[PDB]
Formats: sequence, C-alpha cells, structure tokens
Amino acid sequence: HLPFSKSENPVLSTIAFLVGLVNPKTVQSMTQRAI
Amino acid sequence: VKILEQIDENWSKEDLQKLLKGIQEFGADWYKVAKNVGNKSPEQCILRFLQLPIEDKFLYSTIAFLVGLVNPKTVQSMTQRAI
Amino acid sequence: PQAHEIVIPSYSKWFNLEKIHSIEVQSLPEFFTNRIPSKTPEVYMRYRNFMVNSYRLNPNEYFSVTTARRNVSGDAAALFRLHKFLTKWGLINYQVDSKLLPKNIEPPLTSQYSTRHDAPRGLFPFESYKPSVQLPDM
Amino acid sequence: LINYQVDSKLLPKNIEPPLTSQYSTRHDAPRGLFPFESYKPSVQLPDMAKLKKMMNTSDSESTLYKYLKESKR
Amino acid sequence: IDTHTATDIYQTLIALNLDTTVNDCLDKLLNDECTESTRENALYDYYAL
Repeated sequence: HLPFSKSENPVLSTIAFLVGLVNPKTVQSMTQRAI
Repeated sequence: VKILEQIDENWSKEDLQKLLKGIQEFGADWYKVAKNVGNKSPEQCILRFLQLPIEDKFLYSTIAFLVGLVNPKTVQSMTQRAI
Repeated sequence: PQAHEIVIPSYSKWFNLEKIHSIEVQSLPEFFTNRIPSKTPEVYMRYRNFMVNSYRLNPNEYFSVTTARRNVSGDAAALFRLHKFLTKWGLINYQVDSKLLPKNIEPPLTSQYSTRHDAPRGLFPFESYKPSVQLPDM
Repeated sequence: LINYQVDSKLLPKNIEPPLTSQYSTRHDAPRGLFPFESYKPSVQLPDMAKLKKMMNTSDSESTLYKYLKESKR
Repeated sequence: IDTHTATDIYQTLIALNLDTTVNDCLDKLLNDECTESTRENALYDYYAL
C-alpha cells in the first residue's frame, strides 16, 4: 500500500479504486456536496 | 542502507567499541564484558546494549499496528489498509 | 579479603552498604527529624555498615545485639531497635543455619530451551509463498 | 596547624567492607516466571537471492517477463 | 484481500534487505583498498548485526 510499501502481489488487477468506487456508488448522493 | 552505530553519548566511541568487541567473541558473559570495558557496571552495559537501534528496518497501518492477528479478508476490509 | 558465599532474601535487594533508602527511614525515623543532635544519618550508617560487616564475616554462626552493645554504643535502645530491624530484614543473622537437599529431577530443567510455542515478543514461523519473490525488492 | 606530615593513627574494627553477594527468594515469579522454551541465537540466510537473481533459468522471473511480453497484446 | 500477503512480504523483506546490508558492509570492509577509517565502521556494523 502507500502507508505500507508492502503491497499485495499483483501483475494486472485493480484493488484500491475498486472499493473506492463501491463506497462511492453506495453514497447515492447524486448531489453529493464534496470536493 | 549505511547503518551507523557510532551514535551514542556519555559513552565514548571506543566504549561501545570494546563493548561489542567483547560480546562478539565472549558470548554474553556480562562479568567478562564488564571487565572487558572501561569501568561501566555490567548492568549498565546490558542496558545500553539493550537500547541499540537497528534504525533501517522498521518501516512506518493495518499491519504496521497489528501482528500475529488481523482483520479477516473476504469483505471490504481494505478500507482499513487505506486508513 | 573475602572468604564466604553470602546470599540474601532478594526482596531486600534495595539495600546498599553505601547509601540509604526511604524504606528504613519510614521504619526508623528517629535519626532524621534532626532534633537530637547526638543522632544523625551518619552515625546511623556507621552502626549499620559495622554490624552488617560483622555478620557477613562469619555468618554461619549467629550474632547478637548484645555483642555490638559491648563493642560500640551511643544507646542501648536505638541499637536494639535497628539491630532487630535488620534482623527482620534478614540483612543480619540470616544464614545462621544451613539446609540441604538431594533434589531429584523432573521433565523441566534449567538447561532445557527448545523450539515451541512462545508467549514472548514476536516471531514468524511461516515465511513466504512463491509469488512473494515477484517483487522489485530493495 | 598540627599533624601535617603523617598518614596513620586510625581506629580498628578488625574488618573491611566486603563486596560479594548472592540472592535467592524463590516462590515462582522471580528467577523468571518460567516461560516456555525458545531458541534462535543467530540469524540465518534466505538463500532466495539466487532464486531471486536474474538468470535465464529464473523460476518465474524470466518466465513472467515472457508472460507479460506475450500476453500484453 | 491483503492481510497475510502484505504482512508476510513485509516480514520477509525486512530480513532480505538486512542480509543485503550484511553482504554490503562485509565486502566493503573486505576490500582493503578502502580506508582504515571506513573499515572499522563496517566491522563494528557486522558485529552489531
């Protein structure tokens, strides 16, 4: 990771953005006031 | 990389020099090593020796604050790994 | 010169023939209010070290307060007080008797130190699979 | 003003302060609380360096290189 | 799912980089062409390690 240079082994995948998007879509705040 | 151990105070360079030299080929005979250094109590040597860093190995988290145990991993726990 | 093997009940391992400790003053304050000039921490320490040396000389056999009283005094009362005190704290007259044992053996022994589950500080009994090698290491 | 040329005339106790000592108050806790046994005095070698060393006989290093170069299309 | 993997690779990497440093200081002090002011350092280093 970033707080852990030790990261999960991978050669072609997608991990962080995946859960990121899961939580994002979960928000349902179609007008999410944010960044 | 380039780990320096000449980093101590109130004990001269040669103090810890003789210290480690003794403990190298003397096998923790604290009496011997105390004799083998310049007037420091055996327990003093033990303590100082005990506070000797290896400041090049511990790296700054989920694992960085937990060992011999961990959150499970089938759900979205990596949220933790991004703490 | 030194010619004996002197042991003490460990908990006493706060006493030092060189210095004094808050323990004894709370147990023998009559030398520390600085009220009676004929008494002082100093003469106290003198008496103290004298008596402990005396005992440690031939500790196999007992030593009496009456002995010291004959030897040196500034008082009987305080002398007895502190003598019996040190007695309690075993600094004196502790090895008056000897006791022995054949000590048969059991599965645990002091020279037994093997590889087994550990309560102490961290340890890792399983290192790494294959794909771990797949890292651009340092 | 008096006695400035001498190093003598002291009083006896027929003793001197000794320095040897021993300790034993065993119930169970001191002398160690009796942990389990352990080991590991000296460090050891990984031996994986060669396994990690760049060699055309790499376990998977050359193998995974070829994997990338033959699968990225 | 990154619990054991990251943990164990971190653990390993520790001793790996360690041993690398070991070999490094070893060879450095061995190369006598290096100063007898750098050497002693490396010698005490290998000692401590």
